[PDB]
Amino acid sequence: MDIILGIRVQDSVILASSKAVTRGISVLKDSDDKTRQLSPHTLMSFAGEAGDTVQFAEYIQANIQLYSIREDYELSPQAVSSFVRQELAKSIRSRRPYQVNVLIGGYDKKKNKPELYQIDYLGTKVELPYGAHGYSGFYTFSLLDHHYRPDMTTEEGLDLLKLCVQELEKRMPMDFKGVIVKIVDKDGIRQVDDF
Amino acid sequence: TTIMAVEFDGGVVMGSDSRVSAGEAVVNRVFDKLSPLHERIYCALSGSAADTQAIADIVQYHLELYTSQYGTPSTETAASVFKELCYENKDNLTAGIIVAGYDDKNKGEVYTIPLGGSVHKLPYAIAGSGSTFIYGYCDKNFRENMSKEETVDFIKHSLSQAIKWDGSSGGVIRMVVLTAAGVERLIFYPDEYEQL
Amino acid sequence: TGYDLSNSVFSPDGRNFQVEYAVKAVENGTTSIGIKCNDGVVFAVEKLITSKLLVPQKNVKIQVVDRHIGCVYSGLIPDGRHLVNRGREEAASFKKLYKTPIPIPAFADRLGQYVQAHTLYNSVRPFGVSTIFGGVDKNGAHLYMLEPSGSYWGYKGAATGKGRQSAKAELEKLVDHHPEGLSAREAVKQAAKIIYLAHEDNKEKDFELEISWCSLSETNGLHKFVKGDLLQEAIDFAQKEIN
Amino acid sequence: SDPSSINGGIVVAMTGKDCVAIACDLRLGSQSLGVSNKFEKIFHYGHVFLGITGLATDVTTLNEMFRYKTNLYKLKEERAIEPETFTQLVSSSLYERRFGPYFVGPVVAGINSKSGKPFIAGFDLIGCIDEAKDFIVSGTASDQLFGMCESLYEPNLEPEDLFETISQALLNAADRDALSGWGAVVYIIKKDEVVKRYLKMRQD
Amino acid sequence: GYDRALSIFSPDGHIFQVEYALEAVKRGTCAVGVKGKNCVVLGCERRSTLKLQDTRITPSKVSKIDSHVVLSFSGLNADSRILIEKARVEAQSHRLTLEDPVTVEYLTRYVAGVQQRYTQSGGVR
Amino acid sequence: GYDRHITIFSPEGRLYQVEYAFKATNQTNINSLAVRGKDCTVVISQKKVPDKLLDPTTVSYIFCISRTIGMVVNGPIPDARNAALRAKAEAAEFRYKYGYDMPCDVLAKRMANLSQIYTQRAYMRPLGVILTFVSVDEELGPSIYKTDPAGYYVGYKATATGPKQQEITTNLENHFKKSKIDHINEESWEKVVEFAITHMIDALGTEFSKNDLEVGVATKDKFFTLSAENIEERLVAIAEQ
Amino acid sequence: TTIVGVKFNNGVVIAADTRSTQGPIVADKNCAKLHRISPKIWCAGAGTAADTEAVTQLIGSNIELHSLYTSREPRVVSALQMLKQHLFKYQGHIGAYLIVAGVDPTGSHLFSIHAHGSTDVGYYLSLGSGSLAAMAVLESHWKQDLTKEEAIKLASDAIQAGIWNDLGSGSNVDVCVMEIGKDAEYLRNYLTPNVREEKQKSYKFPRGTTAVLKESIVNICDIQEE
Amino acid sequence: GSRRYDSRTTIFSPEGRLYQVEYALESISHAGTAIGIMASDGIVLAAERKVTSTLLEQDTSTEKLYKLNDKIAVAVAGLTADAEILINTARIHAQNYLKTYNEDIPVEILVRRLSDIKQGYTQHGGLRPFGVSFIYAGYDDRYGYQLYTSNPSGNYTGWKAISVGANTSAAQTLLQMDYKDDMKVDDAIELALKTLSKTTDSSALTYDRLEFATIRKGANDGEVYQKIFKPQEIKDILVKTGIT
Amino acid sequence: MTDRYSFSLTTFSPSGKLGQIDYALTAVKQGVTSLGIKATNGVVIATEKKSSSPLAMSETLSKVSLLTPDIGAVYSGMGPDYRVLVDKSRKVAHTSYKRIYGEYPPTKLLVSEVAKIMQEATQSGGVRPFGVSLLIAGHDEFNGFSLYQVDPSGSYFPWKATAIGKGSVAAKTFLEKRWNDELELEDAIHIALLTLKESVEGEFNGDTIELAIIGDENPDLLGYTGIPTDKGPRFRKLTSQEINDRLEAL
Ligand SMILES: [Cl-]
Ligand SMILES: [Cl-]
Ligand SMILES: [Cl-]
Ligand SMILES: [Mg+2]
Ligand SMILES: [Mg+2]
Ligand SMILES: [Mg+2]
Repeated sequence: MDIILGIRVQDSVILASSKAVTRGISVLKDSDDKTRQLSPHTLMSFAGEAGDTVQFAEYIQANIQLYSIREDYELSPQAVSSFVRQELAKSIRSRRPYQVNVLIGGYDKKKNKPELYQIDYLGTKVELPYGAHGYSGFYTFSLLDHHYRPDMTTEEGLDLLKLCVQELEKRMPMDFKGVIVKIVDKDGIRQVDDF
Repeated sequence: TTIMAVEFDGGVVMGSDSRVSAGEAVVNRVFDKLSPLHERIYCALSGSAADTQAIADIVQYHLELYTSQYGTPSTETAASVFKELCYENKDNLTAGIIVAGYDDKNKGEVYTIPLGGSVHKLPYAIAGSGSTFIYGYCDKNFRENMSKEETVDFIKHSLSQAIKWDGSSGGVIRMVVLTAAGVERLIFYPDEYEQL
Repeated sequence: TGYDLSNSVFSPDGRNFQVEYAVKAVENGTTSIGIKCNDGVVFAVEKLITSKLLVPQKNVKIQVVDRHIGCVYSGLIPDGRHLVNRGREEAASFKKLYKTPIPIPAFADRLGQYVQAHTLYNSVRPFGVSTIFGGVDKNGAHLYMLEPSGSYWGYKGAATGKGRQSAKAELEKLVDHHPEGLSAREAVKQAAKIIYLAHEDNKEKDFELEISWCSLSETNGLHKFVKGDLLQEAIDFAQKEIN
Repeated sequence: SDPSSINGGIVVAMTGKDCVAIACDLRLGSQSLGVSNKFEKIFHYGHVFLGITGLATDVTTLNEMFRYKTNLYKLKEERAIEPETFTQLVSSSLYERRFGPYFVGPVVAGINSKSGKPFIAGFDLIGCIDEAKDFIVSGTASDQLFGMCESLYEPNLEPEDLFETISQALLNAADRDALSGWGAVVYIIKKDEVVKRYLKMRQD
Repeated sequence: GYDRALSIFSPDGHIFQVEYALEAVKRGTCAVGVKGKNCVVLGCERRSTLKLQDTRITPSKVSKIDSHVVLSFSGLNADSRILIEKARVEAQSHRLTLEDPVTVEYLTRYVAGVQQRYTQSGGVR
Repeated sequence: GYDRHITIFSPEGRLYQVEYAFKATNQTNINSLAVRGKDCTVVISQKKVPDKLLDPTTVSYIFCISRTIGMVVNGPIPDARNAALRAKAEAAEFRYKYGYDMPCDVLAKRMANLSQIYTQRAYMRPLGVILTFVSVDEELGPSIYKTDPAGYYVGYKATATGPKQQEITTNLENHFKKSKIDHINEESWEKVVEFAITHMIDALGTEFSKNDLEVGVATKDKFFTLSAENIEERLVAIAEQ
Repeated sequence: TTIVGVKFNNGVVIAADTRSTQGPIVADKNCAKLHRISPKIWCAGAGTAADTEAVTQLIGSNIELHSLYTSREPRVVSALQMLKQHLFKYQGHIGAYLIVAGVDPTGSHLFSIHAHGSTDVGYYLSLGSGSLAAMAVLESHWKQDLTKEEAIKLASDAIQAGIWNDLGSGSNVDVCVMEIGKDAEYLRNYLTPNVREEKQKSYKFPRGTTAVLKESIVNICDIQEE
Repeated sequence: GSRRYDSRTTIFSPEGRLYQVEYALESISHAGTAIGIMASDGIVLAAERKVTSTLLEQDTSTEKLYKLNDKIAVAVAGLTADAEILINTARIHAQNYLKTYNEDIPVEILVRRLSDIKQGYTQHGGLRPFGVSFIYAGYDDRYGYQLYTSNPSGNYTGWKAISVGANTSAAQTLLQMDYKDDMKVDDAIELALKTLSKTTDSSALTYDRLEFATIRKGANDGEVYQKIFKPQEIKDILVKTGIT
Repeated sequence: MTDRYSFSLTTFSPSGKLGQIDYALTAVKQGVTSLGIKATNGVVIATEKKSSSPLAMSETLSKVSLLTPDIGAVYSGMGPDYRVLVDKSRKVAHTSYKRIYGEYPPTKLLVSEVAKIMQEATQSGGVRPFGVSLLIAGHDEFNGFSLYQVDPSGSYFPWKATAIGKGSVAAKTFLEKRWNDELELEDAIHIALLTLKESVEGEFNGDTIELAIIGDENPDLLGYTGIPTDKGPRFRKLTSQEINDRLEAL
């Protein structure tokens, strides 16, 4: 499937997601943003079966936006991840399960801490310093295991992420047409427009 | 399984072997395959033990509830209730049923309900795995208006042969005699019928 | 008071007034009778000719159930039809499961339980008909009459409608004068006379006589309508007796 | 493909003298890929401890379900659930999904607060209870754990001796399973104190 | 299910249950709306019969339906919550399907539709 | 005053619809009696055929529920047959589910539970009938269990129902006060029927012909009703001593 | 699994082995396969262990309610009818194979039932992987008019055949004796001919053998006062 | 048909009032008084059991104060049976929220849901409303210590101090007189008991006629503790405050 | 057909009274007296077997019923309403507890379930309340011995001792004078028989009185031996002879 990486540094979470959308023979698009803002300080990247990915992401987004209005309050990243896990855990024993894997990068404004949650289509949740889905981990985790330090700056996090993407572009057979990078911190969500 | 019902002067006689098999293993060698639904209406069961026992229980219940309201059911009525269950559920059932009963107006009657869930009224019927070996014998030897003794000998000799050749059949030959006098149970042991 | 405003409500007497009011609709209706003969039953009904514009012999009132049961009723004709429609469903399901055509006593209870069910709730209205029915089964001839309450019994003779008192008196004479029994052909003649005698309570308008019969010897135990020569013979016998 | 051996991991529970021990590895994986070295498989509802192996999504779901149920139990009963009762709840809960079951190997451990009797129990994925006096094993290295526990175990071990036995049983069993290891935790449970120890083991 | 027709016409062509619902509104605390050239203001009366009230947590009279639309009311407080909840769900449903937040007119038309439905449905006031 | 129309409590804590259903019970103007022998249970009921047009063979308030259980009804025939059909369905279903014949007292309880529901649920009216269930139970022996529109039931040594139940009850009471036993110490059911008829004659102060009575007899493994000629043989034996 | 039922003069005896196996691995060396439907109606289960246990508790529960409703001690033919109608409805998807035995006011009864909903009746029955080993012993030694002490011995002899000759069976023998007009006596581990021999060595470790990273006290208590 | 016997529980009066809600409130006005007082460092729940007996087992008895979870408790005024139906629903909602979000339900979200259920019985179904008024004492990490009330109408409001049941008019005047914002739990305990003591229809206020509960951060460090007072503990606080 | 009564038949009157519950309590008041007394080592529940006719076999009518092996129930009011409640109480003990936890419910929670069924008949569509008050005596491991009263409203209260029905007011005053926290079971039975004699007019003997206890485990009444942990039911119904023996020491 498509590559979605995540790395939690000192004061922010960084989500990198491929831009390619391939339908069998042809690459239909090379600028696809595989992410949805769930709340001002929570971002979710996704990869899986065509159609199901966006349908699930927008469904979650709608539910978190509904809660935000009802209570006039932003749910903690932990609370949002738990809600998403339950929805995927419910989905696997459904008539037609969502084949969707997600990373949830959020900044908890109460604890003043960045948080990264990795949830697969089964509803398998784990909190990680850095995560991936599909084959992305196989190429990148050896580099992250070596270089990652919990007191890394955002700039150091982006540099380690560039080394991860470079290794993917070298050894992965598929052309994923680069990655859109987004940072989640105390000030909210912004996109790195040059990568 | 070897089972058969025969129409005679006095009424009707039902006969069966007593073997229940699971592959090559004889699970029970003295099983009673002749089950009463009413006082003078009996059924012989072939195919799935689970399916046949389940249906027999329901028919017994239907004839009991019938009797409470409308009095004694005809043998035809009993056969009809079986056919209804077997025909409507033919996709989920493996049951071959002979129904033998005695009215005082209709006297002795025999009905067979094969796999399909069709009904056939016959002077005599044979069913079960062993029946295939005695189609020749039964056709040559059956007469209409036999005595009780003649009919017992005909069934004893018939099931004897079917037990001899069929591995799925064996044990004792149980028989039920339905007449105006009432219900008589007969049993015949290997040492008796093997030397025929 | 207010006990008579709702169906299924017991009055301080222990009565269901709504059922007793349904009987008034029955008593308002035309006369219908039944006669149990040696080997079967005869049914007859009074049909009031409201206008010359009514097509003779077309507005048939007596109904068949299965092929061996006849049904006639007095009161609200639609309620009678609704009951016969149910009777036909009951007779159909019985024969489907048990093969044999429904016995008359068995069929009597099927109507009885259904009519009784319409006295259990305030969400339904009792039947505004008394039904006379019967036929031939394996145990011979049976005649039944079924009131709005769900009450029914077996009868030698039965009558209902506006001229029931007159009819009953005539039926009682036949029972006394014929202990050995009445023949099917005699019963048809007697049925014609009793309807003509019972028409004195409905003497304003002239009427049309309708007869049916089930007999083991005469109809092979099937329900048939008395037509042509046999009907005219019965009308002639009836007209001779009133004069 | 086999749901019970996608994520991997093991749980073992033993009885000692006036004490019980329950232990688990910390690995969560996607078949060959190691994903997490902090995935604890032992939970507790009051003084009753529940270890769950098998499909990780079901491990999390059942923990949330038994927390839910034991919290309602306490509000209504006005007392903490006991190991014997909780065992019957786990069995009931698993079997009501008879034809769509949770792919798990649960293990109950705890001391009855009134009798003071040490209690352990194991279940198959549809809730058949295994109430062994000695030890219960579960997970992708259950064969290895059976082998270790059968030789190492002796009855009436003191809490600090039982720790060594269950620790060596888990470690050496995990080191002969590809889908187990990446750290280990051991709970030593007495009537009114519970100690939790993280073991140092090879990280391959 | 309870199917009783509570909202019905009277001989003079009035639906009393709808008119008696307006009498509940008359009793409710005063709400006012004034739109300027580049703003709208919603003023709301708080009856001072209730002091020792915790104003932090007490349900406020003006509710956000979305980030751009607000709803105030007069009448039964419990009834208002059901209309606010339905409106908030429809606002997020609109964003999900039309990929655009509701217009003020559309949100009004929806809430007004819910209120109408409860004037000719069985077993509801 | 709609607390009198449906089965809800009056200010006195009474159900008037239940009380009025009890009054409907005596609408037929028929008296029934049930007694127990050593080996049998006998039930006798008055038979009144007022119309000469009726077929007297079809006029009956005694029902054969199962092979073992008999039932006599005090109340209108529609409600009687409603209760009869349900009792027959319940007895048949019981045998199918639990693999043994439904006991007399268990059927009595089941019909009583059904009657209780009609006293609590508003949409269902009570049945205006008192059901007397008789059998020779394979565990308890000769058994009389009676149900009423209130949903009440109890076992009886003997019992009477109808307009003149008190006269029959007191008569039976006085006999069992003498004998100091819970049954009629008699071998044959014939003589237990002769006792039942004799004590009804004494209590009502009326003579009976063969067509004025209706008799049901419960023995081990069957309940049956007597023909007019079987009752005549009984009446002859009473007159000859 | 080896399970047998044997009829005798004044009652019925049921026996079973004590081994539960996950394929070739032995999960419980002293399992209890003798389940109670009602005080004097005991049954033993082969097939899916969860199914046999579950199906006996459900029918056992409904039997207790039926007993209270009818004011009568429960009958074996009731348990039988309820088991077969349940199992048949599920078309063998509930893998419960049971030997049902007991005493009631009717007398002493012995039935078997298979997962699909068929039932068997006999004076001696066997069930499970070791049924052929057990049935060999029963067919060799069974006679009419057995005494209670002969029936226990025959039933026990038939289980032993299973224990020794069938790999699916092993360990001890459980027995339950249901005699007419008496309390059913459950004899847990009636025979124990498979006690593990003393090991050559003690594997008790010196204290401090295991490497530890962190210790911490776990709070199993509720939130405290003050 | 059936229409004849329908009371029509969910209709407006000509004045625009809900008959059954107004009559249910009349019922609650005869129930034992319940008081909630919110302080800076905790909440107090005090409630009066209705004319008891000497043979009532008090130590195992509960009619007034119920636990919804570890952070939220309720004081009941009205039909005890009706209350238990709603309490069991609230307990399930609190566990549903904890399962979904892996966080304890905020106090207001629980109060709104129970209040929405009550509302439903006034607008549809044709059933009688719940003859119950609740005082919710709860804590969460957003608003801290919170007091709410809900009544059969399904309307809920927040309070610093509030009463429900009998003599609320007299009770609310006494609370409004003596309550201050900088008040502490130990002071609030005294106010709650002094108010009941003056408003009670009984001759004297004793331990056997009271149910008492406190929600304190008087739990060792950064956590909250619920304390349902035992009969002997109510007797001790009555002597301490100088009422007996 | 269909049950078209989907609306409450119990509603608040202008005075705040639930008429049908009040009237149900009036039906209970007319009912025959039943009482319960809790001792240190057991509980006793008793009532009069008011035989409708002497021909009637009053043994076949059970006013005191076993709900679980350790819980018993007696009533005052409408007998039929009690009988169906006992059938529902026995079933709910299994469906909503035993089939989940593999053990019988504690007294307070079964009482809670019976209370819920009686509350619903007070609010549910097209039904009247139950015209009974129940006295439920039971034992469980963690709560010990307990006695509960359940009213038509669904309200339940725990009692040391109490009486309901005809002569409850007088009976409760009699129990207040005699009850202490040091009573043995035999002492509670003695007080139960003294209290019940006051409210009985005619015959007073073992055949006219129905009395059951929740006391020690009865291994003789278990029906099987072999399992040490299973020691038998704590509920036991006293025989006609056992009552008459204690009426000589009265
Ligand atoms: Cl009949
Ligand atoms: Cl029932
Ligand atoms: Cl097998
Ligand atoms: Mg390893
Ligand atoms: Mg590795
Ligand atoms: Mg009613």
